[PDB]
Amino acid sequence: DIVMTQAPATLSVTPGDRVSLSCRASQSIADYLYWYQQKSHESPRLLLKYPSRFSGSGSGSDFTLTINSVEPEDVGMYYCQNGHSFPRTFGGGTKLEIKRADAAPTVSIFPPSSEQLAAGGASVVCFLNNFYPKDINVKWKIDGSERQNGVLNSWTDQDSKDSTYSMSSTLTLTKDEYERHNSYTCEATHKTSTSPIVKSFNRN
Amino acid sequence: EVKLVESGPELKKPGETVKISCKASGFTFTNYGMNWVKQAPGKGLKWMGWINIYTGEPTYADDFKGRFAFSLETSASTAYLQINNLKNEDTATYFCARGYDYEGYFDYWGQGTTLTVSSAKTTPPSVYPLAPGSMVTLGCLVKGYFPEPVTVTWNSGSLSSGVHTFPAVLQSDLYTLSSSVTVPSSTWPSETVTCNVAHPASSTKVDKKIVP
Amino acid sequence: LNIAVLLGHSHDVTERELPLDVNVVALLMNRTDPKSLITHVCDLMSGARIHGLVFGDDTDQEAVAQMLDFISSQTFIPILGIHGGASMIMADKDPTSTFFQFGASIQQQATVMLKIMQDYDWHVFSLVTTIFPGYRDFISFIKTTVDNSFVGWDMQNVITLDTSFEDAKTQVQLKKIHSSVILLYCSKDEAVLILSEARSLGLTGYDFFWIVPSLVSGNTELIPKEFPSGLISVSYDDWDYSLEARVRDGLGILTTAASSMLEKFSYIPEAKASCYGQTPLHTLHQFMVNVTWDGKDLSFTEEGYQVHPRLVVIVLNKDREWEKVGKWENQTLSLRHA
Amino acid sequence: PKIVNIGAVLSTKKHEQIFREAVNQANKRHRKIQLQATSVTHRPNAIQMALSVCEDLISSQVYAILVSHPPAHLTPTPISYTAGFYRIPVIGLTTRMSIYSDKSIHLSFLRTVPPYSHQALVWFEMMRLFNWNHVILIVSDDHEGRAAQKKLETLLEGKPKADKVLQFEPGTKNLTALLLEAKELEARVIILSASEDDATAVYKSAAMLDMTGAGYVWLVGEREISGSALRYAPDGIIGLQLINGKNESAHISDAVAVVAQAIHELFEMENITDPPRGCVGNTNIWKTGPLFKRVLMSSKYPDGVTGRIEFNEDGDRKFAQYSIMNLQNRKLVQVGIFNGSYIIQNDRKIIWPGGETEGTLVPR
Ligand SMILES: *[C@@H]1O[C@H](CO)[C@@H](O)[C@H](O)[C@H]1NC(C)=O
Ligand SMILES: *[C@@H]1O[C@H](CO)[C@@H](O)[C@H](O)[C@H]1NC(C)=O
Repeated sequence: DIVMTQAPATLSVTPGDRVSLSCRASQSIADYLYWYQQKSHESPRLLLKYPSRFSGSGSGSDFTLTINSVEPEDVGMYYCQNGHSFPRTFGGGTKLEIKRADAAPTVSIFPPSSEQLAAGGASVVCFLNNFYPKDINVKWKIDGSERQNGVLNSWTDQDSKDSTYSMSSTLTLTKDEYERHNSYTCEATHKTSTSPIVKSFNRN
Repeated sequence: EVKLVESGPELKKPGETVKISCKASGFTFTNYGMNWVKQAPGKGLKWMGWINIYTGEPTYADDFKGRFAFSLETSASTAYLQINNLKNEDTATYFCARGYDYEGYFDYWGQGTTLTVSSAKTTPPSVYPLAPGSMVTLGCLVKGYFPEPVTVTWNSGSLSSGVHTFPAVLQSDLYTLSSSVTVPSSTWPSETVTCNVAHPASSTKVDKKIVP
Repeated sequence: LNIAVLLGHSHDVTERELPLDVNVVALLMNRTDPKSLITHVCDLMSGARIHGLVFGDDTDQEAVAQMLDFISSQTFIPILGIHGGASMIMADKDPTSTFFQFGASIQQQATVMLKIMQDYDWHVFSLVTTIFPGYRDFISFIKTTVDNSFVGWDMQNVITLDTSFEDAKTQVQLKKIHSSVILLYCSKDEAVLILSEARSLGLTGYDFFWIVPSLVSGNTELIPKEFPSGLISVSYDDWDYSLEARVRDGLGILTTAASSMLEKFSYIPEAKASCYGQTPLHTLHQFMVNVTWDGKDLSFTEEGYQVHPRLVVIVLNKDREWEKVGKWENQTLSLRHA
Repeated sequence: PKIVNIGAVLSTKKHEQIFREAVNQANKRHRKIQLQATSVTHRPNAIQMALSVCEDLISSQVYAILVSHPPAHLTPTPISYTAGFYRIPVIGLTTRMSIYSDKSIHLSFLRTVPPYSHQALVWFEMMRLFNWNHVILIVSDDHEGRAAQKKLETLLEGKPKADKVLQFEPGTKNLTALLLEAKELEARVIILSASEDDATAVYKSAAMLDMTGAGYVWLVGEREISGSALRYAPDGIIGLQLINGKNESAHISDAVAVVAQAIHELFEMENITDPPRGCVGNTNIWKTGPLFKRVLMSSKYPDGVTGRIEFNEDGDRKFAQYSIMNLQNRKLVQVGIFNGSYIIQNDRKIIWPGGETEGTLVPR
């Protein structure tokens, strides 16, 4: 068939700059080339027929979508679709990220709830919210001993309004093992940290 | 005005059949075409085919021929997507998109239907509130449920600014996610912060309150 | 058998009024656009299987009657323009259509305007028209009647304005007027710009007599601020003709045409299936062309308008209200001095 | 740079691509305006077509709408009514029926092609070329027949008294009495204005009274030498063929050029409102609707792919060019063209009905 290949998979633009995303087709498809925007946890939205800051150019086999003044709400995935012949195919997608001012994370640790205990469970949750850039190292230390087993990490996509990232790491223990130790810490290394941001609690 | 509302998420064992509805509104049915697009979790957009609505003539793609049937009602303004002999590769989100003209661009999409073809058992979630011990931040732990998805809101949807629901992690046919809400110290604990958790597969709903 | 009635906001909504059993459908709507008109008639056709429509309107949009004529030829539904833009006469009814209006042709209106001038002995008058559709029929009927009659009129050469928005051009053409009585033919939107320009030139005072057809007056409830005091108009928007009475005449025309079609044919044409997705052998066209109801001739011409419409001469007083000052409707004569 | 959308209702998707290309070339030509192309193909039924004008075209705030035909002509009517509701100009590209010249029903309608009735302009010029002063006009009793009659008698009255008119009901195959009346009036030059089916019936009854041969001159338009009518047309008949009349793309790129030139000449003025955004809830007309229509009709675009483009007082195309076709031995032969204002001879010889042969005149 016909394969749609998009030239840069990822881009980091400063708010206000002009970014151009490319979309090259294997065969010529004249102007039957559509552009869709998919923000996180949303359905695709048609952008260009063939907004008011999105513009379209190109024809034949190479096209380009340009954003004259990039806005923070422009974060997401951008697909180009071939609509010239069956079967219709999409491109590999382009993830658009926006540069921002460095922001330190807000760290908060939560001990296992009484309800999860008094049932058979021990789960410690640590939230690291609203930071930039997204690169963060998170360590779990129990009584000053680093713990890597039984940890689960989840990350949020870049915020449309805040333009920051958020992370949650949860330490899962057995209720028997959670009673065998006293100090639980949640340390983080970030670009905005001269010292590692540490949040801890004692079960006392 | 113009809207496309699809049916809810489904859970089926391998080898069954499911029917996804796409209810159109605000425009003249039989003036457009209905496209069906498949999207695997974090695995791009793939076209399944389309169906003319004036003439109910479907057009299936090569990869989606045999087990996929396009249908419609035209009186209820509903387009259907039926999938027989369900395999593990069918677990994805299925969108319906309106075809401008017919065969034109897809100018209106539905919210999507999440289909999960797994042999595991349905499991209601266990909701645990996270309370600590200028700005206060509260948590909510939704653990051990199957399958996705799970919709979690705060204080009956009123609390919107400051919500952070994180993606679920799976561990032996059981998902677990957590959600954080940051409210000024002027509100909590003087006021109530309720965590709402709904799991359509179990048809259950719990509301655990965060208490010091 | 099944008839629908669509109106505008005012006192409304109390539903109903021979061999046929009449189930009247009464709905109100504030939107009268091409999509809203088509949707309501089609939704009404798809549920209720209606055999005729009585439509009344509260706007100045003459194009409402254009859409109802189109809908009537596409659904084979007889539609009766009762009030508002639905009843404004502009385009001839489509021959295959069954859309008729409670309106008067331009020739019938100019007949009233000339009788007014003959009574008040206004043998000297000027003609001011634009290039708006109908102005050539207007000039012809007035030139031929004046030349064929013996009243011995004096008529200035017709003053024609090609573009409104003319600025100086309107001012140059309006200066050619040298008569006390002026017959103005143009649209209601064109009259605002012309009469506002004529007022600056001192031509709208009670020194002059401006007579305009119903195209300029339009809906008697919407009076622009540019219309001068003492404006004479011949319109078929009778205030005394009630909406309740108008819809009764609409129902009376359809039910009479239904039973008459139930006497010549043994069936009533079933309503069309749907507007979307994919012809009648007999229609009520020949049965509602001539119909009498309560001693009132409600016959229609092949062009679409009424044969005996209720013309009324109205004046615009200083209180910015139209005052019914005359009536033509009785025994082919204008009775003024009300 | 504000966007100005131009609507279109075309025959095929291939023509929509040509429409988008013409608007793209119009944007290259360079107030800065960005013209955008919005179009659909024709819908199945007229109702859905009207709804598609509201939902797909007016909802995009179109300043004008170009209309051609569907594939396999009164189809522009649903577009004319719906867009004319708001006084949005509608530019017809294909239709030649004369009912669209009546502004009482199609007020906001224009045309890049002339109606069939304007063929009388060429009939008038050939009467001046050959100094013909007594013609017999045979027209059908319909909208198209009366319009051809009225346009011809207007040009003659600019000097009745030179032509006799005979009308016949359409669908009648028994023109024997009508044609015998033409014979009794000492008919020499006959001008026929009818449909293909009606002109066929006239020719068959004309051969009955030996009026298809010597002693007669037949002057007709395009429908009367098209399809079935051509099979029964008498040898030596002279008809017309509108140059580029059926080339949709040529009229797509010409109408775009005229609209683009008129959009910029419109925005040089003040107090300009945007077209309606959709149909629902909008009942008043487009405020600057009538003005834009006057700007279009006043436009003069001489560099047009179909010649000079000016518009009638009714919106019909002026300065259209025709081919003067003369049937010779069952084959249509071009014996000259009407280039919009005059007749050009072109080096062939006319074969009159019979044996007499002569050129496209200009001499004693
Ligand atoms: C229209 O003109 C083009 C050339 O510009 C030609 O290819 C096409 O065949 C023409 N179509 C007709 C119907 O004459
Ligand atoms: C038509 O031909 C005449 C020759 O008599 C010429 O003067 C005129 O410019 C021509 N017009 C066009 C549009 O070719």
